[PDB]
Amino acid sequence: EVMAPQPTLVAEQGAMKAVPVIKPAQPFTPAVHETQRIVTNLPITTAVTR
Amino acid sequence: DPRHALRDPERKFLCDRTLWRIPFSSNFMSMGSLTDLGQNLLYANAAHALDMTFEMDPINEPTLLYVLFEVFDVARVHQPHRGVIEVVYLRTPFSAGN
Amino acid sequence: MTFEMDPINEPTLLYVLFEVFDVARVHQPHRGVIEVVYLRTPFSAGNAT
Amino acid sequence: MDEYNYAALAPRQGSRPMLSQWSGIGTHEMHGG
Amino acid sequence: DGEGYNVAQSNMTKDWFLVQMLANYNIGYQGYHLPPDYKDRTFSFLHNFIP
Repeated sequence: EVMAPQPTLVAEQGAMKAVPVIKPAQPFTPAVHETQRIVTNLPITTAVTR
Repeated sequence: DPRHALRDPERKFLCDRTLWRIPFSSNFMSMGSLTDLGQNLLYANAAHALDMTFEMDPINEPTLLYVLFEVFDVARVHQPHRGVIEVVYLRTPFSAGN
Repeated sequence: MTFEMDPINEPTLLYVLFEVFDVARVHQPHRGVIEVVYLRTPFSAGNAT
Repeated sequence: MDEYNYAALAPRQGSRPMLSQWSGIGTHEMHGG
Repeated sequence: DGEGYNVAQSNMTKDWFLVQMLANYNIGYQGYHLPPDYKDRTFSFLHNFIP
């Protein structure tokens, strides 16, 4: 099962209304974040917001 | 003294080791590196040309102006694989290519 | 890859050139704006997303 | 909690490691004057 | 100078003193107090302005 696509982010700051923006960094928390394989075949674990 | 000989003031100032600053801000304040101007549509979406004119005290020996336009000179260094080093340079207001 | 060649006294430099696939695409959206992208597939100076 | 973050690397102050604030990384010094 | 835009007790004009203080320390609008020591460095304005 292929990982579901992640939405791209574009924020606003000042008059600039379409700045490309990466997802904000958050410290890993088991309650909020969980480790899910990107591809089920081979283990490449990564954090997701459940 | 009572035997004084008249009077004629002349004032002057002596500023050393200082670059005269004219920030490109609407209120001349320094409230961010990406200034108030140079970011709105008026000055960041159209073409414009400067016609700066300097009036200054005369000096007998030849001199030269040192107008340095403050820009955004940034570099980004990427090291993908054990000895590969790739760097991106971008100077915004005065383009310097890639 | 290594090369051995005949020896000559004056210092010389090797000029091996890798035949990359260099192509540029030119797109001009509207009225005096020109934007291009470059791709040198084997040896590229690329950028992130 | 020391398994979910680099807390053993930071010097301790008893039982609580002395980590920096999250918005501490990064710097910006720039002026023409 | 007849109208009197000379600032402080030197030859410089008020509109240039305001700009220089604003550019360097952001003082002009809310008074003209002396900037703190850490803000006034060698490559500054009031560190070298000698009337």
